[PDB]
Amino acid sequence: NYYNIMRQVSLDSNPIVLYQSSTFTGNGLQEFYENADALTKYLKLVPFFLEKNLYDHPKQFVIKMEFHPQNKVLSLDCLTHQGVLKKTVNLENLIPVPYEDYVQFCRRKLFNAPLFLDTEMIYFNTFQNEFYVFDKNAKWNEEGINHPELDISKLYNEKAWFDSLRII
Amino acid sequence: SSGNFIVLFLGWELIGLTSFFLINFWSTRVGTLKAAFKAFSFNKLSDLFLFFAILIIFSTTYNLDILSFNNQIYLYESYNIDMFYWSINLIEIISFFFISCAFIKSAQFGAHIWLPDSMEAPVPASALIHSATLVSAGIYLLLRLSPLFELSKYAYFILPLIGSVTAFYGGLVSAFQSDTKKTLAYSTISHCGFLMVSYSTGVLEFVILYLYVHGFFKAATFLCVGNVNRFNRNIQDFKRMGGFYKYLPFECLASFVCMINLSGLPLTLGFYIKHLLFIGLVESYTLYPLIFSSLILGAIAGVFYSYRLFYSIFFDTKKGKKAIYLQASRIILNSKFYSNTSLASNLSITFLVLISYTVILYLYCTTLNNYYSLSDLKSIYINNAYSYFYKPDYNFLNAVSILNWFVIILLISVIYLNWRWSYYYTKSIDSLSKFILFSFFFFIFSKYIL
Amino acid sequence: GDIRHKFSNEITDDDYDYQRAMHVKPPKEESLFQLTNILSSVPVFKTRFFLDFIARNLDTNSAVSTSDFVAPPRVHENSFFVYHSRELGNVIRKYRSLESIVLPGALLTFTYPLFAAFVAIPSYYFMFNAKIYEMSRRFVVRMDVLPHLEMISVQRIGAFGILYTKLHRIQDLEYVPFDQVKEQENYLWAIGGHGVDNQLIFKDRSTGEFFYFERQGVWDAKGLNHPLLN
Amino acid sequence: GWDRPDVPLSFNPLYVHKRELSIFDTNMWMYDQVYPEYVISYNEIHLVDQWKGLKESFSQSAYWWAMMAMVFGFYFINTTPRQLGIDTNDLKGFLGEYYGQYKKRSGIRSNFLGLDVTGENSIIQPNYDRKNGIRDVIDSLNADAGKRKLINLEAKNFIERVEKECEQRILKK
Amino acid sequence: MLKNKLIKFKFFRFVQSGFYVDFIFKKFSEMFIRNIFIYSSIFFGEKFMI
Amino acid sequence: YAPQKVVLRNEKSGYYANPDDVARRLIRLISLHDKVQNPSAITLKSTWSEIGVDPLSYVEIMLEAENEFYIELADEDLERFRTVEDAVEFIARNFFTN
Amino acid sequence: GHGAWNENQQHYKYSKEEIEAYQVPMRIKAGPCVDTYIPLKKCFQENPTSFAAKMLDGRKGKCAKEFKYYNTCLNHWQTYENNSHVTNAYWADTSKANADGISNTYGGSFRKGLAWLN
Amino acid sequence: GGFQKYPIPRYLHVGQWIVNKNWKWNTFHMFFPTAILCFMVWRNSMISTAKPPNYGEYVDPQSPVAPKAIKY
Ligand SMILES: CCCCCCCCCCCCCCCCCC(=O)OC[C@H](COP(=O)([O-])OCC(O)COP(=O)([O-])OC[C@@H](COC(=O)CCCCCCCCCCCCCCCCC)OC(=O)CCCCCCCCCCCCCCCCC)OC(=O)CCCCCCCCCCCCCCCCC
Ligand SMILES: CCCCCCCCCCCCCCCCCC(=O)OC[C@H](COP(=O)([O-])OCC(O)COP(=O)([O-])OC[C@@H](COC(=O)CCCCCCCCCCCCCCCCC)OC(=O)CCCCCCCCCCCCCCCCC)OC(=O)CCCCCCCCCCCCCCCCC
Ligand SMILES: CCCCCCCCCCCCCCCCCC(=O)OC[C@H](COP(=O)([O-])OCC(O)COP(=O)([O-])OC[C@@H](COC(=O)CCCCCCCCCCCCCCCCC)OC(=O)CCCCCCCCCCCCCCCCC)OC(=O)CCCCCCCCCCCCCCCCC
Ligand SMILES: CCCCCCCCCCCCCCCCCC(=O)OC[C@H](COP(=O)([O-])OCC[N+](C)(C)C)OC(=O)CCCCCCCCCCCCCCCCC
Ligand SMILES: CCCCCCCCCCCCCCCCCC(=O)OC[C@H](COP(=O)([O-])OCC[N+](C)(C)C)OC(=O)CCCCCCCCCCCCCCCCC
Ligand SMILES: CCCCCCCCCCCCCCCCCC(=O)OC[C@H](COP(=O)([O-])OCC[N+](C)(C)C)OC(=O)CCCCCCCCCCCCCCCCC
Ligand SMILES: CCCCCCCCCCCCCCCCCC(=O)OC[C@H](COP(=O)([O-])OCC[N+](C)(C)C)OC(=O)CCCCCCCCCCCCCCCCC
Ligand SMILES: CCCCCCCCCCCCCCCCCC(=O)OC[C@H](COP(=O)([O-])OCC[N+](C)(C)C)OC(=O)CCCCCCCCCCCCCCCCC
Ligand SMILES: CCCCCCCCCCCCCCCCCC(=O)OC[C@H](COP(=O)([O-])OCC[N+](C)(C)C)OC(=O)CCCCCCCCCCCCCCCCC
Repeated sequence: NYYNIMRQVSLDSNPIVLYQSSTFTGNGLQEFYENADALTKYLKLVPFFLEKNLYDHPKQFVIKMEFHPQNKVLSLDCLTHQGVLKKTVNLENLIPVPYEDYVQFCRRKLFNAPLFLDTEMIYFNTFQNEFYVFDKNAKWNEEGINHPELDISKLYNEKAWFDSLRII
Repeated sequence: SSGNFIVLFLGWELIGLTSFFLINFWSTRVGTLKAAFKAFSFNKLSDLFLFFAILIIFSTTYNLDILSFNNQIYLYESYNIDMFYWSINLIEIISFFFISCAFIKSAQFGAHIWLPDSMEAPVPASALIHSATLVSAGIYLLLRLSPLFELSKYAYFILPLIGSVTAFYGGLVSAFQSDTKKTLAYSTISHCGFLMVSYSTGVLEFVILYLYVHGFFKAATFLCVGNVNRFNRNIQDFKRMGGFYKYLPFECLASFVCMINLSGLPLTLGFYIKHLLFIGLVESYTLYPLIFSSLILGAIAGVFYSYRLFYSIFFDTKKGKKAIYLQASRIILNSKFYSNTSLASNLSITFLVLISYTVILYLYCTTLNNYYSLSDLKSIYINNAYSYFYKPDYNFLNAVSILNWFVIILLISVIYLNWRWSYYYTKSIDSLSKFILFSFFFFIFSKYIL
Repeated sequence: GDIRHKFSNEITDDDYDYQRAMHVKPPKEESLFQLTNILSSVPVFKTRFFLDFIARNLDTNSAVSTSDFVAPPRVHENSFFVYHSRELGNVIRKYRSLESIVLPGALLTFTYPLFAAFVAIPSYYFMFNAKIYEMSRRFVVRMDVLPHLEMISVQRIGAFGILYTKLHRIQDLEYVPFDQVKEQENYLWAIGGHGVDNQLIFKDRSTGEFFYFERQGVWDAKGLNHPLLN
Repeated sequence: GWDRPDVPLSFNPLYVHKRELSIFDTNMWMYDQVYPEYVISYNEIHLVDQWKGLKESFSQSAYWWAMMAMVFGFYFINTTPRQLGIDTNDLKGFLGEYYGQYKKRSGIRSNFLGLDVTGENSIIQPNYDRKNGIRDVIDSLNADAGKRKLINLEAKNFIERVEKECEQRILKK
Repeated sequence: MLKNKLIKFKFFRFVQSGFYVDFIFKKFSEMFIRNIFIYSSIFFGEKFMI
Repeated sequence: YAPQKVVLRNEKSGYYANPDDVARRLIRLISLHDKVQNPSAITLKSTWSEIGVDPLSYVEIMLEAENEFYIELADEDLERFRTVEDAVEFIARNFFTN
Repeated sequence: GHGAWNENQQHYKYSKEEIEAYQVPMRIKAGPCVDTYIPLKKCFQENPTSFAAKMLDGRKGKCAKEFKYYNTCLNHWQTYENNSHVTNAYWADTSKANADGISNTYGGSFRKGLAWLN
Repeated sequence: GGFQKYPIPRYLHVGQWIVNKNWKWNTFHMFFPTAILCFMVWRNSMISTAKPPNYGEYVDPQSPVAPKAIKY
């Protein structure tokens, strides 16, 4: 029996950028519209947003991810059919999932996904029962991801990672 | 295809003996011999009844020809036979012996005890015996000697009651069954009960249609479950079967089609047989309440067993031994020839389904069409049941809706009902709410707003 | 381990591509008739009219949760929240709301409302009442604590989706082990008790009313650690 | 992959007798040299004996009796009997022949050779003064057919009366 | 209806076993076989009467 | 085709399954258990008590071994087993279909 | 023309020998539509067609002229057999039917189901 | 799928896994003679076969073929 107890975390002063999508690098849906690559990727994601809405598939396309080691919280900028939204996640609630697990979570046959949706790097927030999907055409901060607080030696839990999400 | 009672009795004994051999195919085991001996004892009892009935017929009329007996029995209908201390009606006693042997060979209630044990035979033998070969001998007897039973008080009282009781019993036991062959056997018992009730209604065309539909689709389902059992290494219980849809793709879809047709479900070839049975059901019986309630329960029972069999075999969580899946999931096996079944088996099942569809359609056109083009049945008893098939009234049209909606609710239960915790519990309830509301709005638009 | 390459006439992934409809594999290429390809190719969807329609006429980002910590509005100026239900509460609300549309609509639309009621009655009593309705009646949408009263306010979904709050004294709350109720309500827990926690059932001794808490419900650490509840 | 040894002789295990074969159990055991078995298998052994089996069967079948009662009640308070019986156009036939046989009484006619023997002088004899058996069913079918014919005639009379009343109302204006 | 006894495994196995009809019939058949084919026919019949 | 000459049963090696694979799979299954601490210390000659398998943990491990190997082991045989050597020998020599 | 529903186009009544020749199933011979049935059977024999065509053709194609008479006779036969023309009237308005009894024999026992209280 | 093959004694005339090299000629010489025998049986039996009249035929009651009652 796992209970969703909230700890009332807050952001720190200087975050460390870990993820930065090469596309959508600009700020604002207006900038995405005016940029050629951003507009086409947004159109390709329109079915992704449609799946979010009508198929009740909890997922988010994540860009510009930052990390706060002082409080151990990830700040994610997510792109939705309406614009860019800011979300906060606790490392204790974040676990990795296979792409097939992400697909099988939804009971509706998802539309044929685009080729820029990174299938390997799909993560799952257990507190929100949600999926985070990153972009293949992106840049990862090696020094940021090699932070001690992000190490599996500290963030690893067999029961949570392997037995928490049993889709069947 | 027997021309006289002697040839009929010969064929009766021959089917009994050959069914015994098929059941006892595994001669090395004595456990199989017990089931074979059970079937043998019941068959010998049926042979006794049939022989005694034939002797009575020969003593009355100095003739064994089937046509002559059928065209003469009405003259002797008024006769009685002086037995030990009672004067029994001749027609009643002859029909009593015939119906007893027919019940024994059709596995009606009480005499059905051998059929579940006869599943020890290999699946092809089981399919052949349980589809249209061994369990339809009583139906053939009734159809061939119908002029006798039309003047039988005992037949009138016994055929509907026993048929409905057997239908209910077989349907419910099949629904609660966990083994594939046992489920099919109890479904066969239920359908034989329905055949008895159809003959009681007295529309030989409906009886023939029911027989054809049941035989074809029962055989096809038996073949599919045989492939499933062979893949599962002779374990016939689906408690050890799960996630077989990918390992047996053809079996999954073939079983889906065959089961939806077998279990009378809306918008399928097998719905009309039950519809016609309920159209023809008679209402002058003294035990009509029990008969009708048992018939309704047996008819609805089809959904549960079909759903359980299909879902548990194919799309349930993997419950079988790790070896069953691993031995077949090896990458080395990936090839254009890869399959867990036989290509000849798949082709045989496909052709059987196609031919069954075509033949059932031909029979439906012959009988249920506006222009009646069936050949003469050589019977002078007209039941009036076709009146409610040609010009049904509002009362009957709305009465059928009760059973239709009962089946609908049962389908909704077997689909949306949760028995185990899942990640999709809340979303399943939400989907049910969406379906209900959308159904209401769709009906509103279809009927009124267009 | 794979030896398909050793033969020229052996099956290929190009031959297996047709199974992607029935088999889940990561995308390889985009067909000309995919939704993504159509939207990215047809210049009509690039029009600012269509873009603005997408931006406005759909689910808003405002309602999207933005953190793992939630502080719902206080029920009372002096109370503090402890427990709240996220998804099962909304599902139950939407299900019970059907009684405000389907039921009057059924009465005014069905040719035989009595037939509909006669079908619904046994349906309710078997496989529906225990399935959803009793669980919803005992379901706790929200729980707050009023310290001045030393009471707990519990919000519940009523008929037609109406929400009502009731007060229960902390001194009248007890823990009911699941063993004492499993046999009494096996059917309820069999078909409808999966959403709520089996081992975290409480009841009010005075009123004899149960409290079911959603498994996927948010609890407040401060609320749990408050001395009143400990 | 592995080269398996030839199938074991152990697959069929020789059965060694350790108990006397009582003559009071003759043919009550399916004798075998590997896997002897009792002639009858009792899978439902959790029931100690048949009597407790009957008790359990009836106690559990009470539920099915209740289901049948509820289903019949639902159909009874929501349906009406249908019009069923022999076709009114075929009274001369199955129904006609049934009574024709008893009217003819041809089974008790004098012998053609002039022998003193006749009907009623055999174990199987004719009884044309009998009113049991299928007689009740035939009478019920005949009564139902007559009732349906009467209903049709009454409907015809009603339509004629309505036509006459309408004609008279038109004339009286 | 919050308490349903039909979902319990006792009723489930009762129905799955075909209402125990086969068990009851087999027990009665055993009684008939033992009494008629051995005690009454062989011993009382062959040993005593004959 | 079998030759027309008389051919006798060929008991190649008492093992009906690769004993090395059987032993490795059994050792992996044992290591999966929580009570087992050091998988390295486990050898075919190591007793259950010394490798750390309690009498009650033994029945759990043996049930999972039955599931893994697609066979049923009698209580008599399980109690007769005294070392991983005996366990793997019995499993390998067992004809999976009895 | 202007013939009753049982008479055929030619107003010809077939004899027993003719029925035996164009052998009619007992199911049809029992009813009153033998005269209208025989021409339809003769037309089908003259122009045999597949069962699929019979099912999919709503006017019986070539044999439509005879099928019209046969269908009218069949409708009347079945309606009079099941008394549906009176049962439907009672279902539509039981109160008015009792007021001007269409058939007291059926009216005295008719009782519409409580569920169908339109 | 099937059971593992095991040796069968040579002296014993049993059907366990019996395959014949000359099965083609054996089938050829077992099918056609059987067909001829059945053809002879069929043509012998056709002499005593009965069929009802055709579509356009009626049985004259006074013709010899029509059934005749016994004349005492
Ligand atoms: C001037 C231009 C005008 C354009 C007008 C356009 C109008 C569009 C109206 C659309 C109406 C809604 C359609 C919904 C379809 C999906 C339904 C569904 O799945 O729900 C059940 C769904 C569960 O089902 P599921 O399987 O789990 O769903 C998985 C996915 O949906 C994945 O689903 P799936 O892929 O498994 O199957 C879904 C499929 C369902 O499709 C069907 O079932 C239709 C099958 C075809 C019917 C054809 C009929 C007419 C032709 C008859 C034959 C003529 C023969 C002529 C002679 C031929 C001679 C050879 O969807 C379609 O209908 C596809 C369109 C049909 C394309 C092909 C048609 C034939 C073309 C000609 C032949 C060539 C074919 C290709 C080549 C073949 C090989 C050679 O339940 C839900 O939960 C539904 C939730 C709501 C979802 C809504 C998503 C869409 C939202 C759209 C919002 C509005 C957007 C407006 C944009 C406007 C821009 C301007
Ligand atoms: C002209 C008028 C003529 C009128 C004629 C009236 C004739 C009446 C004959 C009555 C015969 C009673 C025979 C009793 C035998 C008891 C044997 C015994 O000691 O067993 C021990 C055994 C318990 O020992 P155990 O070791 O604990 O058992 C282990 C089990 O595993 C443990 O099993 P479990 O715990 O797992 O589950 C077992 C469960 C099994 O589930 C059930 O029992 C529930 C469903 C029961 C359905 C009963 C049949 C439904 C009606 C069918 C009617 C068919 C004929 C009429 C058709 C008309 C069509 C138009 O039963 C229960 O535990 C619940 C107990 C309460 C059951 C209900 C008792 C009702 C008694 C009668 C009350 C009558 C009040 C009349 C007031 C009138 C005011 C004006 O008993 C049981 O297991 C329960 C047996 C229950 C039998 C109830 C039979 C009721 C029959 C009512 C007929 C009413 C006809 C009305 C006609 C009106 C016409 C106008
Ligand atoms: C692997 C899957 C396995 C299968 C899963 C299946 C899932 C579904 C399961 C349920 C499906 C049905 C199963 C069969 C019934 C089982 C019953 C049972 O086990 O209960 C045992 C239970 C006792 O054991 P327990 O330990 O308390 O059981 C726990 C409770 O179940 C716990 O209950 P609770 O505290 O939670 O509250 C619920 C309560 C309340 O629940 C309900 O009431 C459920 C809703 C019932 C609706 C019935 C509709 C019937 C259809 C027609 C009417 C439609 C409406 C039309 C409009 C209104 C009327 C115009 O439940 C009950 O009281 C028992 C349910 C009602 C059983 C009635 C059985 C038939 C009675 C006789 C026939 C009546 C029909 C007409 C007959 C006409 C002549 C042939 O209750 C019973 O005793 C059963 C009834 C015994 C009847 C005895 C004979 C009659 C008594 C004398 C009547 C005298 C009348 C005099 C009139 C005079 C006029 C002048
Ligand atoms: C023998 C006796 C037999 C008796 C049988 C009785 C059968 C009839 C039963 C009548 C039930 C009446 C239900 C009332 C529902 C409202 C109850 C309530 O207070 O809920 C407030 C609830 C909740 O109120 P609230 O105050 O909590 O919040 C307001 C709403 N939300 C939650 C969204 C903020 O509000 C509603 O649900 C409003 C519903 C309004 C519409 C109601 C009628 C819809 C159907 C119209 C007819 C059918 C469609 C026609 C289409 C025509 C198209 C051309
Ligand atoms: C009068 C008192 C209040 C009665 C409230 C109404 C009953 C309870 C709420 C029922 C909501 C579900 C309505 C579904 C309507 C589907 C279309 C339809 O047939 O409507 C007209 C028909 C009735 O309209 P009608 O009376 O004009 O139809 C002609 C009459 N018959 C059909 C009998 C020939 O709807 C029904 O029959 C509904 C029966 C009651 C259902 C009770 C709940 C069980 C079903 C669970 C919900 C999901 C069902 C999904 C069904 C999908 C299709 C099989
Ligand atoms: C009271 C009104 C008058 C009607 C009287 C009769 C009331 C309804 C009686 C229904 C009995 C159905 C028995 C089915 C047994 C299936 C057993 C089985 O296969 O295992 C369970 C299978 C599931 O098998 P499974 O393999 O998926 O899982 C089994 C899980 N365990 C073993 C734990 C239980 O199916 C079901 O669970 C569904 C049956 C239970 C729900 C029954 C709902 C009944 C709704 C009645 C609607 C009435 C509509 C109104 C009109 C009615 C009259 C015309
Ligand atoms: C007043 C009460 C009177 C009661 C009279 C009851 C008489 C009939 C009793 C039944 C048995 C009759 C003897 C035949 C025994 C056959 C045993 C057998 O073959 O074992 C196989 C089986 C045992 O096999 P099994 O079913 O246990 O297990 C095999 C199946 N597997 C492999 C799956 C385990 O026997 C039976 O099950 C019982 C068979 C009953 C049917 C017998 C048919 C013949 C009936 C003859 C009636 C003669 C009446 C004479 C006059 C009486 C006057 C009172
Ligand atoms: C190597 C050869 C292997 C064997 C190949 C055999 C291929 C058979 C293909 C068709 C089989 C399935 C037919 C459809 C299902 C039955 C339909 C039905 O009920 O009949 C309705 C219809 C009946 O006609 P109707 O239904 O259209 O209506 C007739 C209309 N009236 C009455 C007015 C005249 O029958 C068919 O369509 C079936 C085909 C006709 C019958 C053919 C029989 C002769 C076969 C000749 C070939 C012989 C090959 C020998 C090979 C020997 C090898 C050793
Ligand atoms: C003039 C017209 C035609 C004349 C032909 C007359 C034919 C007369 C009957 C001949 C029967 C031949 C039986 C041969 C059995 C050979 C052994 C065997 O099969 O394996 C035994 C098997 C295994 O045998 P095995 O493999 O150990 O040994 C085979 C080789 N031998 C025997 C030489 C060592 O053992 C059994 O389990 C016994 C099975 C017996 C099955 C008997 C079935 C017969 C079915 C016939 C149906 C006919 C229908 C008739 C319809 C019309 C009726 C009017």
